[PDB]
Amino acid sequence: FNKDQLEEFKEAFELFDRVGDGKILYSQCGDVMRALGQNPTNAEVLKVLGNPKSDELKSRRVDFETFLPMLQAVAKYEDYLEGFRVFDGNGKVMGAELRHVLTTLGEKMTEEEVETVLAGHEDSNGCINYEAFLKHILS
Amino acid sequence: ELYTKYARVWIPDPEEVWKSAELLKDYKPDKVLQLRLEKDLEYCLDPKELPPLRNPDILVGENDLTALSYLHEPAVLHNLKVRFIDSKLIYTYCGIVLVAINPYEQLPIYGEDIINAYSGQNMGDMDPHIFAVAEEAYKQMARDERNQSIIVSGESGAGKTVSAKYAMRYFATVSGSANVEEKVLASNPIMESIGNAKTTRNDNSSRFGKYIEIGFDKRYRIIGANMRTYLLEKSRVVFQAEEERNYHIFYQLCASAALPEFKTLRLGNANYFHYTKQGGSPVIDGIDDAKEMVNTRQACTLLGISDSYQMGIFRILAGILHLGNVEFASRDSDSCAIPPKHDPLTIFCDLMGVDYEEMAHWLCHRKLATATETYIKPISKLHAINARDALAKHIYANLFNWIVDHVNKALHSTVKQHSFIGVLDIYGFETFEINSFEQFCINYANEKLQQQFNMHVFKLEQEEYMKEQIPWTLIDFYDNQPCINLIEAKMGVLDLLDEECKMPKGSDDTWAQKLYNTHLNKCALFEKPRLSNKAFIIKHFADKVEYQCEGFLEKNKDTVYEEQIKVLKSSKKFKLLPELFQDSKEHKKTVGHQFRNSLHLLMETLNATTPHYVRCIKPNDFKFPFTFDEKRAVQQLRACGVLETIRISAAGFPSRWTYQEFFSRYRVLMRKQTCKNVLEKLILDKDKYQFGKTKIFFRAGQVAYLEKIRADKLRAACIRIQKTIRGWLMRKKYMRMRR
Amino acid sequence: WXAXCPA
Amino acid sequence: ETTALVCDNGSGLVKAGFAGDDAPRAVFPSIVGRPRHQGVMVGMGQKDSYVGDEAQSKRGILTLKYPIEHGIITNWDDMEKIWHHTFYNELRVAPEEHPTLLTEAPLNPKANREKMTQIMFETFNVPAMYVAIQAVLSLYASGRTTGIVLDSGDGVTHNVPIYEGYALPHAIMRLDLAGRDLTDYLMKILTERGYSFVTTAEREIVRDIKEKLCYVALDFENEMATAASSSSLEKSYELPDGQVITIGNERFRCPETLFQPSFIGMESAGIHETTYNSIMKCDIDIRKDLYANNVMSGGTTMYPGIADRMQKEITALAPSTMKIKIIAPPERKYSVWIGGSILASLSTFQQMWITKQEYDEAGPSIVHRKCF
Ligand SMILES: Nc1ncnc2c1ncn2[C@@H]1O[C@H](COP(=O)(O)OP(=O)(O)NP(=O)(O)O)[C@@H](O)[C@H]1O
Ligand SMILES: Nc1ncnc2c1ncn2[C@@H]1O[C@H](COP(=O)(O)OP(=O)(O)O)[C@@H](O)[C@H]1O
Ligand SMILES: [Mg+2]
Ligand SMILES: [Mg+2]
Ligand SMILES: [Mg+2]
Repeated sequence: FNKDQLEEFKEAFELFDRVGDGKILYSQCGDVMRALGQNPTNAEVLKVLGNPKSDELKSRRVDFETFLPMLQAVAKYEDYLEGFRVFDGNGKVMGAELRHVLTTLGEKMTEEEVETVLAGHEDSNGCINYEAFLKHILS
Repeated sequence: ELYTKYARVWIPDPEEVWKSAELLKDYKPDKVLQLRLEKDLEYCLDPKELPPLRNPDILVGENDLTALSYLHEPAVLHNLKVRFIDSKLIYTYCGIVLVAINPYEQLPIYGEDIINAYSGQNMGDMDPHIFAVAEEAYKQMARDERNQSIIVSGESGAGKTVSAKYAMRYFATVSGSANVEEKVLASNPIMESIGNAKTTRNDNSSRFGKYIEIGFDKRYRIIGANMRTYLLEKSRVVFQAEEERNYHIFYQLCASAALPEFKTLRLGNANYFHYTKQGGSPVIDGIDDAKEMVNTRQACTLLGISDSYQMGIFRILAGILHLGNVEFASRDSDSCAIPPKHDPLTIFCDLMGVDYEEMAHWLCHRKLATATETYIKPISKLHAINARDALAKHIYANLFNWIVDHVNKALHSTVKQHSFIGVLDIYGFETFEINSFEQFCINYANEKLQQQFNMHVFKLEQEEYMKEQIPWTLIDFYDNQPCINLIEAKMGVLDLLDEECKMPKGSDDTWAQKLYNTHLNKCALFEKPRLSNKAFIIKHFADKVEYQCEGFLEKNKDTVYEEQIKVLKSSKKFKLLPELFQDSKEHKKTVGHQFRNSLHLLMETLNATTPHYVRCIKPNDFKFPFTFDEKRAVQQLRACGVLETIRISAAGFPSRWTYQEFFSRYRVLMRKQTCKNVLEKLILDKDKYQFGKTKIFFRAGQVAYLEKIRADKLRAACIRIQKTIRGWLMRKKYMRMRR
Repeated sequence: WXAXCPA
Repeated sequence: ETTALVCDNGSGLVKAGFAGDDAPRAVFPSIVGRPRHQGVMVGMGQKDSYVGDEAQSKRGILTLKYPIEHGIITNWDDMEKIWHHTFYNELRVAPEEHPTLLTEAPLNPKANREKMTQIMFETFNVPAMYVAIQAVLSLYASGRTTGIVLDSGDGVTHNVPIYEGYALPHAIMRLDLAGRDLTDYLMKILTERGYSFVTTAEREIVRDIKEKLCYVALDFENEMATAASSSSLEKSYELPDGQVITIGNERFRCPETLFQPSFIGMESAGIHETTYNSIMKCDIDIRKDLYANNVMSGGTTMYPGIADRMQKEITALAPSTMKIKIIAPPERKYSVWIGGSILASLSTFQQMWITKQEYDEAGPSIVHRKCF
C-alpha cells in the first residue's frame, strides 16, 4: 500500500469506529478488509487476528495501526462460476436450494443477508441467472 | 486419511454398546485420538484396531441396511434404532432378509387396503413390510411352479405367531375367500400347551419346529392347511435344569386336579410328581395355569377332538406323571425289583388298563431272542430307570404326533394341493450361562439352516452377477461346513457321544477325555476352557459357546423295550392308548440320532422348496411399547446371525447403484462412459469397483469416501461464495455505515 | 496242533 | 449305510449276524458231512457234501467232520465251505460289501490267524477285517471294564484277567478240557450202563443228552452217596428211534470232570484252580477287583449249578475277608457274539480294521502287529 492507499484505508477504518477513539473491534476487522476489497474467510480473519477469544472479539477494541498488518497479511472468475454451477446444467439455480445451502452450509449467513443479496435476481420459477448474479456481486 | 478433523467414529461403551464421538484433531500414524463426545475424552488407539467410521447422513436411515458404505455392528444397531424409535417403522430389509422388530403394541398397517396396495408390487419398490415377503413368495409360486417357504427366526416372544397370522391373512385376501385362517389360529392354544415350556430366560419358549403348509388349487385359491412338526425336544419330558419347567400341559393338568372330572386321575400338588418337581419352580408369575386349561379344552372341542379323546389324553398324561413317580429298589448290583404293592404303579396300571403284575415284571426285566430261543434276564437299577424314562419319552412323542394328525384331519381338504406355500416357525441360535444338550441340538440345527441360507444367497448373487456380467471369481463362498463336520461327521461330537453311550462304563469324564484326545489340536473350531476338563468350546458362526459335559449321557440315552410297548398295546380300557403306537431300529436310536434324522427330513423339505427369510428381534424385556435397548438388540441381532450375514456381504460388493442415480448424485464431482471415466478419476484402485449393464458395484468403503469428497467440494464452493457475497454486502453496508 | 496234541 | 458282519467261528456252533443288532440270525453247527454209502437211485440230485443244518438233518447217512479242533482249524478246505455257506446261504449278503470281524482263542498258532486273514482277502475280497480274542469280547458283552473272564465253549477253555481295559498277558491260562472232551468222556461212562454210542451221529445224540440232563453237584461226594443209596435222582430220555434210556449218577458225574481232570487223565487242575492260579499271577493291587467280578462265558458254563459250585470252592481257596462274586448272565452262551456286535459298531473301531490296502502292501504278516 502507498501513502494514498494508507490514508484512504485509515479514513475507512475511522468510519467503522463507533466510539470515537479511532479504533474498531476485532469482529469489525474482517468487515473493514471486505469493504477495502479483500475477500477473507472468517477463518483467515481470525488467523490474522490471532484466533481471538469470544470476549475480546466482542469487546476488545483495536486501532488502525494493528489492523493494517492484518489487512496486508490477508491481501498477501471461472472457479466462482463453477462454484455456482455446483448448485445448478441450464444456467439456473433454485431460490430455495441456494437459500438453504447459503444459510445451512459452509460459513452460514443469516436469512436476511441471503434475502438481501438474492433480491431481484430470481425469476418467477425461482431461478437465478448465476452468471449475472456473480457479475453483480463482484462489481 | 479417512480420519480427519470433523470425522465421526463409534467408541465402545458399556452404557450403550456404541456411542458417537467426533474426531477433534486429525489422526496421523500414534497412540491417542483426540475425541469429543455428547465433553472431553481421550481414547487410546491400541494393539489392534482403528475405531469404525460413521455413515454419512444420506445413507443413515435407509430401508436397506446393505446400502451402507460401512457395514459393522454399530452402524446397523443405529439404523434399526432410529427407524424404530424415530419413524416407528418396524420392518427393514437386510440384503434378502426382512428384519421385523416387535413393538409390543398394535399398529394400523395391516388393513386390507394396504394388502391391496402391496398386490403386484416387487419387494424393492415397496417400503419393507411382511406383505412384501408374502406377496413375492405367492407370485413366485404363480410365476414358476415350485413351492415356496417362509422362515421365521428368533427368540420366542418376538411375535412369530403374529407374523404367521398376518401372512396367512394376506394369502386369504389376495386369493379371495375355506375359512382356513380361523381353524389354523384355533390350533395355537393346544400346540402351545403341549409344545412350549418355560426356559431360564423365557416363558412360552417353543421347543419344537412347526411347519404350516397352505395348499393351493390350480386357480391359486386356498385349498386347506396341513401342519408338520420337527425337531421336538423329547428329553425335556423326564429332566429339567434348575429354574425350568416341563411342558406346560403337565402343570395345567395338575392345577386342574381340583375339578371333579379329573378326580379319578388322583393328580396331586404339582410338586408331588418327579417330572414336575425337578425344576423347583411350580408357579409362573402372571399366569393362571388353571385358567389356561379352560382355553385348551375349548380349542380341543373346536378342532373336533371328541370329549372322549380329551379324557383319553389327560388319562395318558396322568399316566406319564405316575410312571415317573415309580421307584426302584436295587436287590443286587445286577438286579432290581419294584416294592410290593407300590402305589404309583398301582395307579398307573389302573389308569391305563393293564395288569399290575405284568408291568411289575417288564419294568424290571428285558428279553432277548435268538431265532431258536428266548432269554428273560434282569437289568440294573440304572437300566431300569433309563428304560422307564425312555418309555415316558416314547409315550409323549407318540401322543404329540397323534394330536398333530388329528389336527390335520380337521384342516385337510378333499381337493388336493396343486402347489403349496410353507411357513416355518423355528427357534434361533441359543446361548445361556450354562449350556446343555438342548442348547447343543438347537445350535446344531441353526448351523444347518445357516448353511442353507449362505448357499441360497450365493445362488442369488451368482445370478445377479451374470445379469450384470460381472464374473463370479470376484466373489467367494464363506463356508461353515467345517463346523458342521466337527459335530456330525464320523468321529464328531455326536458320533463320539453315541459311541460313549453303548461303550461299557461310559461316563461324562471318559467322554470329555475322548473329545480332547480326538480334536483338541486337530481342529481349529474346537477348544478346551483353560481351567476346566469337563467342558469344551465350539466356535459357531454367531459366537463361541462353552458346553458343559455333565448332562449329555443322561439325556442322549433312549432305548425302549418292545415288551413294555406290547404290554401297553394290549390295553383294553380305552381306544387311544393302543391307537398311539400302531403305525424296531427306531426303538434303539439315541436322541442325538433321532434329532439328526428329523433335521434331515426338514432340510429336504426346505431343499424341496424356495425359502424366504424373516428375522424377529425383541428389543426389551419389560414389554415397554416402542422402547429400544441396545443391550438386548445386540444380543438378538447376533442370535439371528444377521451380523455375520452383514460381515459376509461386506466381504462382497455390498453397495450397488444404477448409472442414473450415481450421475445425479455426483455430477458435482465431474452417461455410462462418463461415469466410467469419473470413477478412474476419483478412485485409484480398480479393485474398489466394477461396472455392469445397469449398475455399478462398490467395495464397502467407497461410497462414503465419494460422499466425503462431494461434501468437501460443496463445502469449498459454498465457502467461496459465502465469503464473496458477504464481502460485497459488507461493501454495501460500508455505504450504509457512512449513511 | 503239531506236536504235544492231535490237532 | 454299510454294517460289519460279525462272525464267531467257535467249534460246534458257528454264529454270525450283522453288527449292531441284538442276537445272531445265523446260528448253526460248524459241521461238514460227506456221504459214505453207495447211491442207488439215479436222478436224485446227488450232492457232494453238506454243511451246517443240512448235515444234521441227514446225519444217519453221513460222516460228520468237525473242521475246528481245540480252536485250531485243522482242515482248511472244509472250513471254506462253512464260511461260504455262512455268507451266501445263511446271511445272503455278499462279503465284498461288508467289513468282517472274526473271533479266536488266545495262545494258538499264528499260522492260523495268518491263513484265516489270507482267505478273507484273497478268496472273498472282504474289504477289511479284524481278529479279536473271545475273552475281551465277553466283557463288552457284560458291561464291565474289569474282571477275570472264564470262558469255555467246545474245544478250548481259557482265562484272561483284564483290569481297566488292560489285559495281563503273562497271566493268561489256557486249558483244552472243555467241550467235546466232556462228551467223549460221557460216552464212556454211559457204556457202564449198557448203551453204546460209536458213530459220529451217536456222538451228536450224546451231545443232546448232555445238554438236557447233566448238572453239577454242589458237594460231589454226598450226591454220589445219595444216588448210590437211592433212585430218586434218576431221569430217563428218549432216543431218536423211540427207545428210552435212563441215567443216574452219570448225569452229575460227567460235568464234574471240569473240576477234576484226573477223571479223564488230563494233567492239571480244574477250572477253579486255574482261575485262582490266574489271579495269583496278578499284582496285588488289583486282586480285590478281580475277585469282585468273575464272568462266565460260553456254552459249557451253562450246566445248572456251575456258578454256585465255582463260588463255593473259590471261596474255599481265597482268603476269607474278600467278596467272591460269580457273574453268570443267563444269555452267556451268546456273550462272545454280543460283545463283538457292540465292538464292531463303535466309531473308534473304524481305525482298527486291517484294510485291503495294508494287506496288499505288507502281506498276511500284518495281522500280528496290527491286531492283538
Ligand atoms: N409384530 C407385532 N405386531 C404386533 N404385536 C406384536 C408383534 N410382535 C409381538 N406382538 C405382541 O407381543 C406379544 C408377543 O407376540 P406373540 O405373537 O404373542 O409371540 P408368541 O405367541 O410367543 N409366538 P411364539 O414365540 O413363536 O410362541 C403379543 O401380545 C403380541 O400381540
Ligand atoms: N444248555 C447247555 N448245557 C450244557 N452244555 C451245553 C448247553 N448248550 C450247549 N452246550 C455245549 O456247549 C458246547 C457249545 O458251546 P459254544 O459256546 O456254542 O461253543 P463255542 O464257544 O465254539 O461257541 C457244546 O459242547 C454243547 O454241547
Ligand atoms: Mg407361538
Ligand atoms: Mg402369543
Ligand atoms: Mg466260544
